[PDB]
Amino acid sequence: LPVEYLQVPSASMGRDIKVQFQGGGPHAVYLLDGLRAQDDYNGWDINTPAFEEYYQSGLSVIMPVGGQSSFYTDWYQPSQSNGQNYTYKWETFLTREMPAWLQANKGVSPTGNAAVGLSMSGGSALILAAYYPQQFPYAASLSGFLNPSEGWWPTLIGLAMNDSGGYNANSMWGPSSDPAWKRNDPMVQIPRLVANNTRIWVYGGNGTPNIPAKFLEGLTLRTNQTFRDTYAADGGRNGVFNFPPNGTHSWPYWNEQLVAMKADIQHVLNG
Repeated sequence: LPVEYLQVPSASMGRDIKVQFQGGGPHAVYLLDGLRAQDDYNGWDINTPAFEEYYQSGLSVIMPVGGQSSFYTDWYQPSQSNGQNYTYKWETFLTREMPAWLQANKGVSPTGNAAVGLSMSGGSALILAAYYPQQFPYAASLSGFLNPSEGWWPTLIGLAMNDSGGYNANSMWGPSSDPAWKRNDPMVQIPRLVANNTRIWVYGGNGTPNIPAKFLEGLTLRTNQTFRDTYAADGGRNGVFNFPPNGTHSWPYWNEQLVAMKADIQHVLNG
């Protein structure tokens, strides 16, 4: 398999970002990582056969490497405690710096692509489509945080980020009253997704991959149901909602969904 590892300079983050890449078409699937993203390889390549599954699909595959607990967003400041000596600017990287580099050097189109995320980056994918519809007419969220600004979620996200590399949610989007929380909330941005006619693919699993597991499961179930209902209520007509009883929040089932959506992405992006 013709998989490459690239070093893509980020002016905004003052460092080179590693990117795993497989070509095969002008349009690409951006495969975003989970909460515990490592600096050597993207979680999709560590845990799944994603590259082989999309080989000769007519689509390129882009796996950015790094950004533990980053939510693939532009942060207010360096994270307080874990000694981060720069500010995460991953929205700037994914929407400006990386597509410019791939276009200039490889001919990958900056427009007409898919953003696919899981866990932490499920919401990221929807937000990227909400604000950059020309770049991402297609977005998939697999076990994402669909309402991060509401209820228990700012606290739970803060706890998760701290457990994953000691990152500080306050440095990212401020206190939960800060406008950045609603700005980056897929539920709140459903009207953008509808206006843009974004093709969205939303998966939620069940079960358990402190606070009792059943309580957390109840929160996840309710928020997922609210997102689906609100999308329909707001005029949404271009979504796929997959909530199978036996689905889990795990790489094997996230891969099952990535395979299931391949025909969907091919038809939407390549006709």
